[PDB]
Amino acid sequence: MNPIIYTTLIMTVMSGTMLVMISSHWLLIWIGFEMNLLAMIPVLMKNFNPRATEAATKYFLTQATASMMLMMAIIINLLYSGQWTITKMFNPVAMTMMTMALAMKLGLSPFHFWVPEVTQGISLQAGLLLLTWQKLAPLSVLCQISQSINPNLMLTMAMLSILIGGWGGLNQTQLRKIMAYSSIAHMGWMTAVLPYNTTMTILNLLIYITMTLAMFMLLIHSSATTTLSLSHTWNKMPVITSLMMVTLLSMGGLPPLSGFMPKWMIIQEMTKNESIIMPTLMAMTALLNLYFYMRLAYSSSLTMFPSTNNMKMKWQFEHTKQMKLLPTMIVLSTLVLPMTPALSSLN
Amino acid sequence: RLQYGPLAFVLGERTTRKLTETSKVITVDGNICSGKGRLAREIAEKLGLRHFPEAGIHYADSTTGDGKPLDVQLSGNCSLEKFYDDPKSNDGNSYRLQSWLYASRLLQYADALEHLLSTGQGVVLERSIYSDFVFLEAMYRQGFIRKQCVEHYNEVKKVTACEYLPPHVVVYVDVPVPEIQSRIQKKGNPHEMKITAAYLQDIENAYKKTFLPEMSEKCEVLQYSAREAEDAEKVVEDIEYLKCDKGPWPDQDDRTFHRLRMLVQNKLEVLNYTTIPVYLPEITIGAHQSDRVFQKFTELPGRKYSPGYNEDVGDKWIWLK
Amino acid sequence: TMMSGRPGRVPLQFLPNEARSLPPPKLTDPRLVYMGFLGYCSGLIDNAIRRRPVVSAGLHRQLLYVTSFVFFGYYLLKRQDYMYALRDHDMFAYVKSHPEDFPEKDKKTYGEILEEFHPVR
Amino acid sequence: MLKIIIPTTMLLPMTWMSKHNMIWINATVHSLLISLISLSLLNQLGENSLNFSLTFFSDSLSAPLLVLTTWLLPLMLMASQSHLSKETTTRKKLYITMLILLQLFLIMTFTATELILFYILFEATLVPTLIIITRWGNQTERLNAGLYFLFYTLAGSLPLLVALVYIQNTTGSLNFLIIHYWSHPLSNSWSNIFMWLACIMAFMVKMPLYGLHLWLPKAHVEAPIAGSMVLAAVLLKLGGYGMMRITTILNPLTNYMAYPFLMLSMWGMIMTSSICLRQTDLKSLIAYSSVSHMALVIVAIMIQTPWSFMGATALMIAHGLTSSMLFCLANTNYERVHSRTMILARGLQTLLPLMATWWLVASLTNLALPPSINLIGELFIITASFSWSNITIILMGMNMMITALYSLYMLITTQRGKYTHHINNIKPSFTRENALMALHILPLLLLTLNPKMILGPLY
Amino acid sequence: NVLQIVRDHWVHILVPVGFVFGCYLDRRSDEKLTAFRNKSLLFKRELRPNEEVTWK
Amino acid sequence: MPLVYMNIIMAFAIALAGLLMYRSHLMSSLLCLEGMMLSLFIMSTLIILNTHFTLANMMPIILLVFAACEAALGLSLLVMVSNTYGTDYVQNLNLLQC
Amino acid sequence: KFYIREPPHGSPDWLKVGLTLGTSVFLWIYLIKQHKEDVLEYKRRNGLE
Ligand SMILES: CCCCCCCCCCCCCCCCCC(=O)OC[C@H](COP(=O)([O-])OCC(O)COP(=O)([O-])OC[C@@H](COC(=O)CCCCCCCCCCCCCCCCC)OC(=O)CCCCCCCCCCCCCCCCC)OC(=O)CCCCCCCCCCCCCCCCC
Ligand SMILES: CCCCCCCCCCCCCCCCC[C@@H](O)O[C@H](CO[C@H](O)CCCCCCCCCCCCCCC)COP(=O)(O)OCC[N+](C)(C)C
Ligand SMILES: CCCCCCCCCCCCCCCCCC(=O)OC[C@H](COP(=O)(O)OCCN)OC(=O)CCCCCCCCCCCCCCCCC
Ligand SMILES: Nc1ncnc2c1ncn2[C@@H]1O[C@H](COP(=O)(O)OP(=O)(O)O)[C@@H](O)[C@H]1O
Repeated sequence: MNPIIYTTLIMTVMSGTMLVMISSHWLLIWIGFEMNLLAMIPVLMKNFNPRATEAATKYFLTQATASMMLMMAIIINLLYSGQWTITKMFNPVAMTMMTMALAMKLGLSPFHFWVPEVTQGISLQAGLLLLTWQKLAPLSVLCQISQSINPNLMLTMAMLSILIGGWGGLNQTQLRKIMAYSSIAHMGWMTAVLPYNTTMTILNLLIYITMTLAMFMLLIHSSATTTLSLSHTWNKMPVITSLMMVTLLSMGGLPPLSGFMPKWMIIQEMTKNESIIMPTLMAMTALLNLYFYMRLAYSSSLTMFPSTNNMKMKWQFEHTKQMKLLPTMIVLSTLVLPMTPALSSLN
Repeated sequence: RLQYGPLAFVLGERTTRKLTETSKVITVDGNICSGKGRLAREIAEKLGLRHFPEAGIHYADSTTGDGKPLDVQLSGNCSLEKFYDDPKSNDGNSYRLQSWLYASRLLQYADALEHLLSTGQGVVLERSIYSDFVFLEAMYRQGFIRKQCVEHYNEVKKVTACEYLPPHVVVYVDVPVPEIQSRIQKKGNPHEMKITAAYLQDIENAYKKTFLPEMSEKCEVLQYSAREAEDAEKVVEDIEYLKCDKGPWPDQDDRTFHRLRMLVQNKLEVLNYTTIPVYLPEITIGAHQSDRVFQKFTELPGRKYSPGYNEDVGDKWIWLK
Repeated sequence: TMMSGRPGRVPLQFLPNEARSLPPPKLTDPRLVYMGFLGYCSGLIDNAIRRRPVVSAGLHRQLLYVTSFVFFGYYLLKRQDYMYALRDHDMFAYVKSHPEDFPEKDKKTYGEILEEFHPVR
Repeated sequence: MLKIIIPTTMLLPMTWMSKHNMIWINATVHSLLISLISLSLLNQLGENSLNFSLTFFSDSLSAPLLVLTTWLLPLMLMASQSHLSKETTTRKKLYITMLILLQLFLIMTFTATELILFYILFEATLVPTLIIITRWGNQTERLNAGLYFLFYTLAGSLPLLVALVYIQNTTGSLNFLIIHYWSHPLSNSWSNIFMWLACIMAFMVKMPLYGLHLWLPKAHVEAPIAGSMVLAAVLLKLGGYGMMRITTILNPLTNYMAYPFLMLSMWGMIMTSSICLRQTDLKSLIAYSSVSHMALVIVAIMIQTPWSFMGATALMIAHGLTSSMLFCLANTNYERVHSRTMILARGLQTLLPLMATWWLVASLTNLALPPSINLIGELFIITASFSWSNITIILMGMNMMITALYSLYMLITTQRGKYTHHINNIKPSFTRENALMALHILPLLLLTLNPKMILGPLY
Repeated sequence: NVLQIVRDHWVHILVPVGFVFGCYLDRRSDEKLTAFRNKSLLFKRELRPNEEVTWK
Repeated sequence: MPLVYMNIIMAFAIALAGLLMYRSHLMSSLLCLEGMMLSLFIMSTLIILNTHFTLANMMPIILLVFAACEAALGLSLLVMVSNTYGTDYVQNLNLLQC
Repeated sequence: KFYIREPPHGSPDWLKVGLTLGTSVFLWIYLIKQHKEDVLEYKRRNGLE
């Protein structure tokens, strides 16, 4: 792929997402979704191999089905109201269709399998862009249409996402599948808080995006896609492993790190609405995510795995490409708990 | 620009524009103690190409830091002399040496490709990663290494060498084994005097039966005897009058050259799969020894920081760099 | 969304004109000092990742890190203070304009209030 | 409190900027200076607490714990410099940094005036401890020990976070002064039962309660010496401090909800003493003794009388000092013979006399020997339990008998008898080890001399 | 020489200056809580001729 | 609502159920995906023509445009899969697991 | 000379160094001016000084 073509495809993905986030018309929002998917497929297929082709095929099928359901919901809403503006939807059936379509686009359970499948299939840069941006857009649509969300359906899908992400991440050994299940669990948390505070949804989105960017860029720096490949990083550049360890501790929600702020604020907000069982279950279930984060931390930094002999040549050579904003993402993902009241600025 | 990358590519730097149709990759091959080195020297100097001597141990030492070789405990952890003295060691010296030499040849091939794609000048290598496997088969058929070692070699070679361009010219110097042994005896080095005749025969069999048939399909192959290789004028004349348009180099484009140059200029991405988590007893190093040797390497003079930031080797202006 | 759609809200405005009447954060604000600390930590991590001397190398780069963090932190603190002041303004206005919903209650002393006593034995 | 907090955050850069051979010296000297500075918190008032600012306050309960933490840091530094001789400079500095961060978090925890900030800090204490255990433990089981410790603590504490945010929503504040002055009775309802359960269970897991204590032998046995010292001396006291703080708003539900916990504490005190009688590992014996003592502290807090709280505070301070000293002695023995088996090394009285004296004094303080503050606290708890009921005296007497039995069993096994013949690398005791023992033991005797400093606000 | 001693032993002032700064910040925090100074019913009194505040 | 809207919505539901139930071929599921957009086009134009929403008459054409863009994307992915495996069977898309 | 090949960071990139220092100085002076103007506007609006 030509660099000009790649940058124009990235620009087109961002253009689709921005069209979704600036449009006041359902047709224009659907157009933005379609443009985003159309420019996103080749990004997945950039490094051509059967795994990448299969991941792109599964992603295309899922997103096409979601777009069909979304346009059906738009049409049904138009039939009963004659309105194209994105507001509270006027038909419960259309609202259910839209909720299911946006949940499928996000990867909320039980629409999650494509997330680990595609994330394993595609490279690290593709997975980073996929997770971050393709969560960025449908959450914007949901925040706009939150006041008509069915709380029962939204919270059911959110709790399912949390449980399934925890269990899948428990089982996986592949780093990309681990990141995908982490994404599923975090999306569950965000959509669980969504029907109450879109501000808390946005706060969790920002913190999750920062932590995910830091983790993916650390993986790209170490060029490790498996647990054992990451187990050799301590013998080449031990600083990256320590930074990954503190980022993993933050992503598990351990105080006083940045990952505790979204969980804390969401639990507080849901408690304000007389919800106790759901916050307690969500808090207890995240211990699975913390467990497999800790298991990954044991293999990479807290213990020394055996290495090989060509690692001496690797010692002799130095990393060339410089990650952009990696130190900033590492600092923002661990040390911004004292800056919590800025969510009012986020309001 | 100021460094090759996508920005330079979109600015307009093109490898096809840089090339001058004399940019060829020539690899000279032969059995142990042949005239291949002198032939490569003569070919490189007559055609004006850059000569790359055979990538033995400490080649990476020569290309990094100061050119002086490092300690064997820190660079290679293997000994050709020990391989000659005790080929069937119980410490995996044979396959450690073989894998390290393959990695060194991979690094040298990456360096040669980078030089050709950045300067347009041809390169004459004294051996390549495509000829390296003959010593692997020679070790395997003599019982020096194991089938697991051979399988690991094959996996690494696949995932690494599948990404590079084969040489334009493969020049093989054919010398009979009795002549090889006579030259070895004349040289008088004891370790290579301990080389057996079957080990030399296995290398020639691997060259004749696999390497030469494989290279013939890809591009031109030139074979010379001792007398023919001694007269390099006719060899250079033969090279200058080679007609071939069946190689992948004519099929290469500007985007393919951009991808290849981005790959070869990144030395850590070249050696990415040389260290895969396959735990052979020959090549695996324990945690404690790994930590100690890494500490020693970091304690080496100009190795603690990046090249521009080592004060103990006379680097100034660090606080503004 | 609580304060989204508030009357008179100009879209895409980080700081409106009505925020100018609030006290700006001091330059020695502890929150600003913490933002500068975050910038310094980012510079140290950058040196560590690039394998330069962590404390000595790249003084200009570390200074730029600290300065950028302080700049964005000052503006972020201004916006946060404006939003909290706006929240208090709206709350007080609603309380004043709904007296039947927020009635004053007669204050009784603990000499009149009867509280059950639970012995600890 | 900033006059104590800031010097720790300055210990950090001093550690990272000192030379390679001076880190231990600088850290020890300045830790001792910070402890001396923190000795000024003991001047407390008889009416109320020391309210420095809106964020931090000190009380007759917080002051001895803060002084104990600040005094415990340099001893941990001494032990760590004992067992980390061959480490690299960067990793030595990282270990010192973990200790400094733990001390800072503990100080802020003990002085936090709100329950949510207290929760944040007392949960932040987990990360340095987990790193220390799972990184500088000697054996394989350190990973499992860290997992058990972390997950026990977090599964206990998350419902506490939910309860705290709920209480803030209901009452308007989590400030301790406000919740003490504006406290209202807790009616007998399922919701109040489960709120009480959330808070008490978090702190019980921190204590630990019997039946929720396996993580304690796991972590204490497998942690390094400094980690073992901090785990027993201070980190076990966060649960008791929290229970003595939260129980303000949990009345009168504590009269009826405390029965299962009291029964568990008493019976498990007996059971853990009996377990101590039959331990083939010295560190495990010390850990189970800690479990029994903290079970007695739980009994005191649950019966919740002015005589019980004073005993609880005194016993917490005494147990911290004694358990730290016992762990240090066992660690010196381990550094001799590289094994934790109790019966491996014998005749250590004839091989090392002054260490035998230190063992004798530590064991005499471990059992309640008058007039030690250990006995003061235990006797106050026993008297309060006697006023509570008159069979608690039977249980306490059984526990005291078993405590003396296993303490003297450990002493006789390790020190008396004849030495192992084939162990010939037991070098004479170091001045550093002797100084560590002296600094462990002398403050305990001085506290015995002046006992009103560790009897808490109820004095 | 003398320069090396200062070059090595300059970290011994960090904790003392931190203690001094902590005392200063404690004074700063105390001076913000002076809204009931000489206003409590228990300790209210008339100022001496040569004093402005009861405490600082 | 008249029965024509019922029939069009039922057609959309049938086409959606067809896509969610693969048999062997990816091409058949692509055809099922194309039919859903045909039903959407018909429903949208029936609604717009009945309410005389004059400016909305351009929406179905944009719908068709993005429909055939999706069809093009599916065909490209299908040719890549067929080159990889020799058949357009969805059973061969099993390298990645959940 | 030590390295066999001239390091990329052998000499400071004076353009980048000057731009970095200039950006830091510009941001600091702009922040000071902005704070002064904010204080003045706050006082003017609230009728303090
Ligand atoms: C200072 C206290 C900080 C407290 C926390 C604050 C937040 C974080 C700090 C910001 C980041 C700092 C830099 C990080 C990288 C450091 C790399 C390094 O080697 O550093 C050594 C470096 C000197 O060595 P060098 O010659 O430059 O290079 C040697 C090589 O780097 C030698 O490298 P190597 O090749 O030997 O590398 C191997 C090593 C590599 O290991 C590292 O690089 C460790 C550090 C990176 C890990 C992550 C750091 C934290 C990032 C944020 C995460 C949250 C932090 C808070 C967490 C709380 C809960 C735990 O890996 C291992 O040893 C592996 C085994 C251990 C793994 C398990 C433990 C992981 C612990 C993770 C948490 C650590 C928290 C504290 C970190 C303190 C770092 C100084 O010293 C420092 O960087 C010291 C810190 C800066 C001091 C500035 C002093 C200025 C002048 C005095 C100012 C006085 C106050 C001002 C007011 C006015 C007074 C008058
Ligand atoms: C007249 C000539 C002068 C004009 C001056 C310019 C006027 C302002 C121009 C603003 C830039 C131009 C537009 C560029 C995009 C605008 C983005 C921003 O300005 O908009 C604001 C948005 O501001 C950002 O949200 C605040 C960024 C806060 C970043 C931190 C988040 C808090 C994290 C908590 C932890 C903090 C850790 C420390 C961080 C370093 C509000 O816009 P709004 O239309 O209403 O948003 C609608 C969506 N809502 C309602 C749901 C919010
Ligand atoms: C709004 C701007 C956002 C960032 C835009 C730029 C991103 C790409 C560039 C930064 C890449 C990572 C930083 C390290 C680079 C190391 C290489 C180097 O030598 O860089 C030199 C550079 C100074 O170069 P110079 O051109 O002078 O920069 C000023 C602008 N002309 O040195 C530096 O640039 C180092 C200092 C960078 C400043 C920290 C990063 C931005 C922080 C902004 C404050 C907000 C923090 C939170 C950010 C997320 C939320 C907004
Ligand atoms: N893959 C390999 N395994 C073992 N030994 C090798 C390998 N490659 C080269 N060598 C050794 O390196 C030396 C290369 O020099 P040689 O082929 O004899 O040419 P010359 O006689 O010109 O030096 C030989 O002694 C050979 O044994």
